[PDB]
Amino acid sequence: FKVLQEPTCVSDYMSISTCEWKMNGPTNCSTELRLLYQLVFLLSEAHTCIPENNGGAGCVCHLLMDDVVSADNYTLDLWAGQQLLWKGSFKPSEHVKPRAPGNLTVHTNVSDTLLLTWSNPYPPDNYLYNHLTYAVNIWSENDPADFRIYNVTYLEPSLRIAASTLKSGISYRARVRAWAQCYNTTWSEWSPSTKWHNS
Amino acid sequence: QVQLQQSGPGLVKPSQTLSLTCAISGDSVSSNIATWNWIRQSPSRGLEWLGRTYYRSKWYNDYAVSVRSRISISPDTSKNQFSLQLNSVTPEDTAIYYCARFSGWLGTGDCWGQGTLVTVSSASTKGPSVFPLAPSSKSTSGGTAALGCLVKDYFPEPVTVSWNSGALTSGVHTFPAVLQSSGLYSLSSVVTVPSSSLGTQTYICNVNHKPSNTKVDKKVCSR
Amino acid sequence: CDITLQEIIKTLNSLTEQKTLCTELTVTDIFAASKNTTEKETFCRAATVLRQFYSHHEKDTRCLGATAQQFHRHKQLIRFLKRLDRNLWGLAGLNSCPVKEANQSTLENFLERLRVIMQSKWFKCGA
Amino acid sequence: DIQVTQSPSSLSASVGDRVTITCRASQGISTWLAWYQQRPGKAPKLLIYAASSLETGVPSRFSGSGSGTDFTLTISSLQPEDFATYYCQQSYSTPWTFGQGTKVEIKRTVAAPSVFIFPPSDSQLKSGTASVVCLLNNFYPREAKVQWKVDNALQSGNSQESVTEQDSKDSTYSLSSTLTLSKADYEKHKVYACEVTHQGLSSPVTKSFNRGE
Amino acid sequence: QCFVFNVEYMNCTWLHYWYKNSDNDKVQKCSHYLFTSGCQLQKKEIHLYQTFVVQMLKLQNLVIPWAPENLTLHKLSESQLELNWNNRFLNHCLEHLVQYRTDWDHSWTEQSVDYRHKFSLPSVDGQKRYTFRVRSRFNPLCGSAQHWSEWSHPIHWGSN
Ligand SMILES: *[C@@H]1O[C@H](CO[C@@H]2O[C@@H](C)[C@@H](O)[C@@H](O)[C@@H]2O)[C@@H](O)[C@H](O)[C@H]1NC(C)=O
Ligand SMILES: *[C@@H]1O[C@H](CO)[C@@H](O)[C@H](O)[C@H]1NC(C)=O
Ligand SMILES: *[C@@H]1O[C@H](CO)[C@@H](O)[C@H](O)[C@H]1NC(C)=O
Ligand SMILES: *[C@@H]1O[C@H](CO)[C@@H](O)[C@H](O)[C@H]1NC(C)=O
Ligand SMILES: *[C@@H]1O[C@H](CO)[C@@H](O)[C@H](O)[C@H]1NC(C)=O
Ligand SMILES: *[C@@H]1O[C@H](CO)[C@@H](O)[C@H](O)[C@H]1NC(C)=O
Repeated sequence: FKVLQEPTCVSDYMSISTCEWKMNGPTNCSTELRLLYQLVFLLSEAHTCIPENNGGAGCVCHLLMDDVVSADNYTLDLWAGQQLLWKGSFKPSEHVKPRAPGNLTVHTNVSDTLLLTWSNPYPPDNYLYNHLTYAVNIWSENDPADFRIYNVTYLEPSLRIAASTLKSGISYRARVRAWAQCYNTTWSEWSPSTKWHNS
Repeated sequence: QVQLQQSGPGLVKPSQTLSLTCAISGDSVSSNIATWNWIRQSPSRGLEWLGRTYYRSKWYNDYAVSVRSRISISPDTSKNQFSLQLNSVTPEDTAIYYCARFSGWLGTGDCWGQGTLVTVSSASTKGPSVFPLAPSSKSTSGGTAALGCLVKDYFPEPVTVSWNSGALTSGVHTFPAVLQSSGLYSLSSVVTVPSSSLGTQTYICNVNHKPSNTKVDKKVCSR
Repeated sequence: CDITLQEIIKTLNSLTEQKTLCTELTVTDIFAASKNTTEKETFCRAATVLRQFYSHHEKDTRCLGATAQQFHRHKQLIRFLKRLDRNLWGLAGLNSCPVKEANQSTLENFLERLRVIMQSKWFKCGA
Repeated sequence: DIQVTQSPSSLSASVGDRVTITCRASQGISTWLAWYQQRPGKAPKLLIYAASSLETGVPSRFSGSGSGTDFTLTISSLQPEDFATYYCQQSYSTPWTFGQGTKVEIKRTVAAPSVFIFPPSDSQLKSGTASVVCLLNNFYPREAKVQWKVDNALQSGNSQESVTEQDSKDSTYSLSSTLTLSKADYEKHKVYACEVTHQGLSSPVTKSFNRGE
Repeated sequence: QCFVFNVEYMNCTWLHYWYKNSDNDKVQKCSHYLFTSGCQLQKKEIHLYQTFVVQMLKLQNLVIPWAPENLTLHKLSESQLELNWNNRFLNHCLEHLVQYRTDWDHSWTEQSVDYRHKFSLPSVDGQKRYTFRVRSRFNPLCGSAQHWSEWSHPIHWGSN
């Protein structure tokens, strides 16, 4: 057994981190490997993760974080049986991947505009609450060439598009992803889509 | 910023195939927010839209009815290009061809290519002849002297005339080509300069005829 | 500056607003007896004082509530106190910082005084 | 197919005037209309999209209005560089259809043409051909009259003229009538003359040269 | 009823003051009375994050800055439209509130903006007249003030 590429991890900055790594040869991740992780701190407890196969020689491990702050630093130990293969560190605040928004709904209140609203994926108790800027993606079901990405740079999770920039009689679909500039995060996965057919 | 470079102008024999390419800089041909189009322009046609290719979750193609039976537009994601092909061309297909980046959702050309003039003719290519123009004998009106070059007898269009490797732009006048009786084209490119720099400042006209790979650089001395 | 300094302030703004039953208990006021110590020594000591509190009063049955919301507040307070401990500890970088003899102060006034210091540090931490 | 008809074909207006170009669509296209500018020798440039929105870097004196089938492009305080041909285009559905164009010509004060004349170079004469070139420079309006005098004799059907597009800075023109003769016909004469008749000239100006001077 | 204004001076309405538990614990004099309406202090007589007693109060929860100035507008993209402004106090201490509407709107719609972010409209109707105005608040990383500043001078965009 040998480590091909080094384990890289991402965090949602709330509860779950995820780590991926490729192996030398094909391996049964659940049978051969164990991943120990623990928060470097006075009061902390060690945790063990069972890897899942993602491919032939690619293992993935879901990590459990009760609470994450920016200073938190975790020690990762990759074990094959009783012989260490790889050791490393992981600061979740430096590898954040936010949770996707949801509760995406279409409001036809105003006749001059079309209101889109979604739910901020984090509770107000989370540090990422007032740092999430979103990006709404709208596309036409009839004209695939109509594929727009609006950038929402204010704190509220809503979007008002001019009703004149939409065409009458065709149905559009929308989805929204989120990112936090303050923490230099990657993008969240696209939310599930909503559909509407305006006339 | 986006920049579009097209292939060179040239000749195409009738009923043969016209092929042009467009090199994209500062954007991706596989961008899902844009569409990549070809437009041609000519007096008998106006500004005529030919077609487009664009990528969303797979490649899409759309053509105009006037050329759909002869046209093919293809993307090149290794060289970041896309090309146009028209077969069974007639002289009516003689025009200036542009590639352009249209915005996907509002169908409008943000960025255009410089344009390529394709001529459909049975005739064959002929390079030009570059003759100087005497500055001062019956000229030099006031304090400004006027000289130039005479690009004569070439085919087909166009010719790119520049002065001092493109450093001289003020007072330059490149005249439209004239279709002579022999069938060849000919144009002139004059430029007004201060008369006090005739003996000092050297003046070169940089004639370039791409359809024949001709690049002349005639010097114009006072005579 | 740091994002950590903002997480600290964002937690203190939520703490000084929502106070509970055992917030009236006393701790060591390291600010009243700060004999001109460095900035990292104050962080390291502020974390130890908070650490000694939620370790002593997490399972303290007197600090629990009768109603469910009163139980939520106590668990919410201890949760926020743990976030300050770990952020103040890593920001300081000091392994050990002996907390010398100092007078007492209720937990609310320890936090309010702490929030003032943090907001002041961020004020001067303007590029 | 959404068809589009633009009007007028051409128009001349002075610097500072308010120019208006119209565009009528075949069907209702809401506000999906774009306007382009094509300066001479250059590719079209987008000016207005979505009927009324200015593309970045386009001066604030360009206006677009209309919704439905009748649209309008408006240039307030026309400028010499605004000389170009303007096209509209429906952006509602493919195929994109463009207007026929509108040649916006600038109207300025009358200008006089500085007349020049060039003798055939010795390098051209080796090829057995002589092309004398008379040059009118920076005048207005475009209308002019050029007549060649080969030893006080008016020739005909032996020259070709080529007018430039209106200059985008001073709104003037330039013309070149090229007299081409064989090396024998040229050597059989000495003094050539070029006679210009422009409105900006009180009397016709004639620039001349003697062969071998 | 004291109020600090953009870290410049104070206005109290209806004496002597001292800094509680800190250096320079001497009672001063109101150098400039207000008519007796109240008192006013200079920029040197103001030490934020110091327990200010006259009635005791915290100073960083009583700051009211100036309205923003130099409001600009320019399209960040083909559909975007960014609004800019300038602030007098420290830009890393202010929480701005952007408010806009059209001439057909019967009520203002508003969106909040962080100090590190810049406001922008992702979609704009080109045949409508827009009007923007911004006010700021000294909150929440440098203080806990609840009062905003005055609305800046409005700016406009568009035709029709
Ligand atoms: C991993 O192995 C699972 C169980 O297989 C068992 O373990 C191996 C090492 C042998 O001892 C065998 O006799 C056992 O039954 C499988 O259920 C699972 O599909 C395997 N996954 C992969 C990716 O190989
Ligand atoms: C986490 O701690 C370990 C040892 O305590 C150290 O080697 C590593 O660099 C730390 N990680 C970061 C991101 O500082
Ligand atoms: C979804 O959002 C609307 C407003 O945008 C809100 O009223 C509603 O409660 C939300 N639903 C859920 C399940 O959060
Ligand atoms: C949105 O932001 C991204 C960068 O985060 C940029 O590349 C893209 O062009 C923006 N889109 C619009 C419509 O402004
Ligand atoms: C943000 O993180 C990316 C990796 O996800 C890195 O490439 C980039 O340099 C970072 N930017 C800053 C400003 O730290
Ligand atoms: C403060 O008081 C003075 C005098 O009463 C007055 O001139 C000034 O306008 C006041 N400042 C503010 C911000 O109202």
